[PDB]
Amino acid sequence: PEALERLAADPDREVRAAVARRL
Amino acid sequence: PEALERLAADPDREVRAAVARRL
Amino acid sequence: PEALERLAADPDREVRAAVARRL
Amino acid sequence: PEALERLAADPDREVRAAVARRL
Amino acid sequence: PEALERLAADPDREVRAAVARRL
Amino acid sequence: PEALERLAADPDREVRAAVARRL
Amino acid sequence: PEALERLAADPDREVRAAVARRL
Amino acid sequence: PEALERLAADPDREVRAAVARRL
Amino acid sequence: PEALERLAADPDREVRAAVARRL
Amino acid sequence: PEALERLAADPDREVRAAVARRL
Amino acid sequence: PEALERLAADPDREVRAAVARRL
Amino acid sequence: PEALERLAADPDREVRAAVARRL
Amino acid sequence: PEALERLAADPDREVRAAVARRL
Amino acid sequence: PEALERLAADPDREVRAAVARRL
Amino acid sequence: PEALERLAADPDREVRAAVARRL
Amino acid sequence: PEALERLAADPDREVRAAVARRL
Amino acid sequence: PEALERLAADPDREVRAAVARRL
Amino acid sequence: PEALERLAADPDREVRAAVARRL
Amino acid sequence: PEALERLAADPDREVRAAVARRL
Amino acid sequence: PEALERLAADPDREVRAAVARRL
Amino acid sequence: PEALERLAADPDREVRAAVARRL
Amino acid sequence: PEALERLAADPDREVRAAVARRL
Amino acid sequence: PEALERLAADPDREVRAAVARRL
Amino acid sequence: PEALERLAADPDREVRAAVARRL
Amino acid sequence: PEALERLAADPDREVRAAVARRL
Amino acid sequence: PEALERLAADPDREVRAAVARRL
Amino acid sequence: PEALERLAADPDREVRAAVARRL
Amino acid sequence: PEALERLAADPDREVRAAVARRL
Amino acid sequence: PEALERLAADPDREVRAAVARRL
Amino acid sequence: PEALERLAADPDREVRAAVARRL
Amino acid sequence: PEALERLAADPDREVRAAVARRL
Amino acid sequence: PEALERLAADPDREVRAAVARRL
Amino acid sequence: PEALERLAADPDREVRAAVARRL
Amino acid sequence: PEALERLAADPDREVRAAVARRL
Amino acid sequence: PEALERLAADPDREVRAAVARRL
Amino acid sequence: PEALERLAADPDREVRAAVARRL
Amino acid sequence: PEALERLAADPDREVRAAVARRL
Amino acid sequence: PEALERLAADPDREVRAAVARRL
Amino acid sequence: PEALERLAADPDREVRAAVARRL
Amino acid sequence: PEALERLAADPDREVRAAVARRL
Amino acid sequence: PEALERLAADPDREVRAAVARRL
Amino acid sequence: PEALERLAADPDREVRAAVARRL
Amino acid sequence: PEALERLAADPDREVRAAVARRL
Amino acid sequence: PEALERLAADPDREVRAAVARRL
Amino acid sequence: PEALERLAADPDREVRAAVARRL
Amino acid sequence: PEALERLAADPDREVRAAVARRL
Amino acid sequence: PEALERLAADPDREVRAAVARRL
Amino acid sequence: PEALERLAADPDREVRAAVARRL
Amino acid sequence: PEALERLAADPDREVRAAVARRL
Amino acid sequence: PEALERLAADPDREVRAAVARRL
Amino acid sequence: PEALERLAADPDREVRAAVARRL
Amino acid sequence: PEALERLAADPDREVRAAVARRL
Repeated sequence: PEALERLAADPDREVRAAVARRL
Repeated sequence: PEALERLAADPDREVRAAVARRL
Repeated sequence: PEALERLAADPDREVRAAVARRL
Repeated sequence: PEALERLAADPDREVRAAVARRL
Repeated sequence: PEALERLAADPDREVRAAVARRL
Repeated sequence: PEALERLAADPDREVRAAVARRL
Repeated sequence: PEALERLAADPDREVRAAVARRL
Repeated sequence: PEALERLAADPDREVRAAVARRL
Repeated sequence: PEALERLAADPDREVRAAVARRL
Repeated sequence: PEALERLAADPDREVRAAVARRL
Repeated sequence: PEALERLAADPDREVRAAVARRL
Repeated sequence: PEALERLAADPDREVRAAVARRL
Repeated sequence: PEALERLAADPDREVRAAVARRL
Repeated sequence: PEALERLAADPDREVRAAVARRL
Repeated sequence: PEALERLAADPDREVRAAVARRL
Repeated sequence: PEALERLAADPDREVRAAVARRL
Repeated sequence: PEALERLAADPDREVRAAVARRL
Repeated sequence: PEALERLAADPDREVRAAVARRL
Repeated sequence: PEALERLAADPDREVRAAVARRL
Repeated sequence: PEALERLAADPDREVRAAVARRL
Repeated sequence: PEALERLAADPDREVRAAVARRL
Repeated sequence: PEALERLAADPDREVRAAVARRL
Repeated sequence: PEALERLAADPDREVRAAVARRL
Repeated sequence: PEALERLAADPDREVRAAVARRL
Repeated sequence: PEALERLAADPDREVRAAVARRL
Repeated sequence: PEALERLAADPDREVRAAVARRL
Repeated sequence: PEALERLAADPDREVRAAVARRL
Repeated sequence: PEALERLAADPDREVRAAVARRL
Repeated sequence: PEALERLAADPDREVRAAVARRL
Repeated sequence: PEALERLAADPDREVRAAVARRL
Repeated sequence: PEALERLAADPDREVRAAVARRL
Repeated sequence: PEALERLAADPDREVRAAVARRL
Repeated sequence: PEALERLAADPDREVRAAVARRL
Repeated sequence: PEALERLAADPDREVRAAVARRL
Repeated sequence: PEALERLAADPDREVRAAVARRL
Repeated sequence: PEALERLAADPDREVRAAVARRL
Repeated sequence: PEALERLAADPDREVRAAVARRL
Repeated sequence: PEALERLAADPDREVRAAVARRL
Repeated sequence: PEALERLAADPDREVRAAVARRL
Repeated sequence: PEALERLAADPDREVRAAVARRL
Repeated sequence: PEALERLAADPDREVRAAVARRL
Repeated sequence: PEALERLAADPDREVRAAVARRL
Repeated sequence: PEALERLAADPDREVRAAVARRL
Repeated sequence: PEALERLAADPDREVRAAVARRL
Repeated sequence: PEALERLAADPDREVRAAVARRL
Repeated sequence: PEALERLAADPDREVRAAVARRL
Repeated sequence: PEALERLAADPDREVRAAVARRL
Repeated sequence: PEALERLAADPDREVRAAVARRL
Repeated sequence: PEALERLAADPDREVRAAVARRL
Repeated sequence: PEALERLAADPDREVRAAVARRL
Repeated sequence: PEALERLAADPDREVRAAVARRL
Repeated sequence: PEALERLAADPDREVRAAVARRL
């Protein structure tokens, strides 16, 4: 979905690190 | 379901990290 | 069932992390 | 059975974490 | 059997965690 | 047999944890 | 045999844990 | 998508490290 | 044979644990 | 893509270390 | 042969553990 | 052959453990 | 590519260590 | 390639240690 | 190659230790 | 090769310790 | 080979400790 | 071999400790 | 062998501790 | 064997502690 | 065996602590 | 066994702490 | 068992801390 | 059980800290 | 449960610090 | 929940430090 | 959430240090 | 986000040190 | 980013030390 | 980058010490 | 690079000590 | 390289001590 | 190399102490 | 080597203390 | 070797103390 | 060996203290 | 051995203190 | 053993203090 | 044992302080 | 036990201070 | 227990200071 | 509990200082 | 709680100093 | 909170010194 | 914040010394 | 910031000494 | 920066002493 | 830099003493 | 460098004492 | 170097005392 | 070296006292 | 060495006092 992009700008480190793990 | 999106804005780190593990 | 949603708002970290592991 | 729901409100962390592992 | 339910209210953590692993 | 139930009330943690692994 | 029951009341942890692994 | 490139210039270390793990 | 029973009363932990693995 | 080469001259250590892990 | 019984009373742990693995 | 019996009284642990693995 | 050789003369330790891990 | 030999005379410790890990 | 022998007489400890790890 | 024997009489501790790890 | 026995009488602690690790 | 017994009476602590680790 | 029993009465602490680790 | 019982009354702390680790 | 009970009344702390670790 | 309960009222701290570790 | 509750009102700190570790 | 809540109002620091570790 | 919120307003530092560790 | 925000304005240092550890 | 930014201007040192640990 | 740059000019030492830890 | 270079000329010691830790 | 060389001639001790830690 | 040799003749103690740590 | 030998005759204590740490 | 022997007769204490640490 | 014996009769305390640390 | 016994009668305190540390 | 007993009657304090540390 | 009991009646303080450390 | 009780009535302070450290 | 209670009424300060350290 | 309460009314300072350290 | 409150009104300074250390 | 507030108005310095250490 | 603010206006130095240590 | 600023203008030295320790 | 600059011109020595400790 | 330079010309000794501690 | 050189010619002793501590 | 040499001929004692501390 | 030798003939006591501290 | 021997015949007390501290 | 013996017959007190400190 | 015995009959007080400090 689009929720990933809301996890793209989450101000947390580990969130965006797992995001980039799953793109 | 939609509950994932309620776990999208959970104020916790590890919650949203496992969220981004499962999108 | 619906019990998952009661585990959606459990105030614990690791609970909601395993929740997001299983949605 | 219904015993899972009694393990839904068990005040322990690891109990409810394995609960959410098995819903 | 019913012994599982006696392991449902065992006051130990790891007991009830393996209980919820096997319901 | 019935020996499992004598391992149900064994005062040890890991014993009853493997018990609940095998019910 | 009956030797398992003598391993049922062995005062050791890991013995009775493997006992409950094999009942 | 293009979101990876927005994770290319994320000012965080671990983000870009997982980025380079997944290019 | 009967040697298993001599390994039943071996004063070692890991011996009797593998014994109970094989009864 | 070419984004890897922009991660080639990223001024960070761990970035370029994972870069050289994936060339 | 009978050499197994000489490995039954070997004073080592891991020896007798593999012995009880093979009786 | 008989060489196994010379590996029966080898003063090493892992030797006699693999011996008892193969009798 | 040739980018590896630009990572050959990167002035960092861990970069060149992972370089020599992958030649 | 020949770049390994340029990593043979790199004045760093950890570089040449990973070099000797990969010859 | 022969470069290993040039890493045989490298005056560093950890270099020659990884050398002897790989002969 | 024979280089191991030149690492047998290397005056360093950790060198000869890894030597005896690999004989 | 016989080099192990020359590492048997090496005057160092850690050398002979790894020797006894590998006999 | 018999070299273990020469490591049985080595006057060092850590030597004989690894000896008793490997008998 | 019997050398373990000579390590049973070794006047050192760590020796007999590893002895009791391996009986 | 019976040597464990001679390590049962060894006047040392760490000896009997590893004894009770292995019974 | 019964030696555990003789380690039950050993006047040492760490002995009885490892005893209660293994019951 | 019942020896655990005699370790329940042992007047030592670390004993009862390991007791509660194993119940 | 019920012994845990007798360890619930043990007047010691570390006892009740390990109690709450295992509930 | 309910004993956790009696450990909720235990006047000790470390008790309630491990309580909040396990909720 | 709700007991966490009673540990939210516990007047102790380390209690609320472990609370915020587990939310 | 919202309790985290009540731990956002807790006047303690270590509380808010663990808060920022978990956001 | 936005609470991180309220922890961005918290007048404490260790708060903002853990903030910059998690951005 | 951009909040890191507001932590770039925070007048504190440890803040900017953790900033440079995470860039 | 370029913010690292603004942390290159930060007049503080520990800032530039962590900078050189991450280049 | 080249910023390391500007940290090569930084007049501080600890800066250049961490520089030589990372070359 | 060659910058290490400029850190070889840096007039500081701790600089050259970390230099000799990394050669 | 040969720079180690120039650190062999550096007139400083701690330099040559780290030199002998790395030979 | 032979440089260790030149560090064997270095007139400094700490030099020869680290020498004997590495032989 | 034999250099250890020249460090056996070094007239310094700390030298011979590290010697006896490494025999 | 036998050098330990020459360190047994070294007239220094700290020498013989490290000797008794290593027997 | 027997050298420990010669360190049993060494007239020094710290010698016999380390002796009793290692029995 | 019995040497501990000769260190039981050693007229020194620190000797008997380390004795009671090791019983 | 019983030697602890002879260290129970040793007229020294530090002896009985280490005794009560080990009971 | 009961010896702790004889160390309960030992007229010394440090004895009873270590007693209360171990109850 | 109850001995702690007899150490509650011990007229000494340091006794009751260690008592309150262990409650 | 309640003994802490009797240590709350102990007329000593250091007692109540350790009390407030443990609440 | 509420006892902390009774330690809030204790007329002693060090009491209230440790109080403010634990709030 | 609010008790910190009552420790904000405590007329003592060390109280308010530990207050400002914990804000 | 804002209480720090009331500790900014506290007329005491050590208060404001710990304030500037925590900003 | 800006309060540091108000602690920059505080007329006290130790205040500004801790200020320059934290810039 | 630039405030350090205003602490560079502060007419106090200890201020500028801590300044030169942090440059 | 260059401010260190302005602290090089500061007419104070302790300033230049800390300067030479940090060069 | 070269500023150390200007601190080599500073006419002060403590300056040159810290200089020789850092060479 | 050679500056140490110019600090070798500095006519001051404490200078040459710190010189001999660092050779 | 040889400069130590020129500090061997320095006519000062404290110089030669630090010399004998470092030989 | 032999310089210690020239410090053995140095006519100064404190020299020979530090000599006997280092033998 | 034997030089200690020449420091045994040195006619100075403090010499022989440090001698008896090191025997």
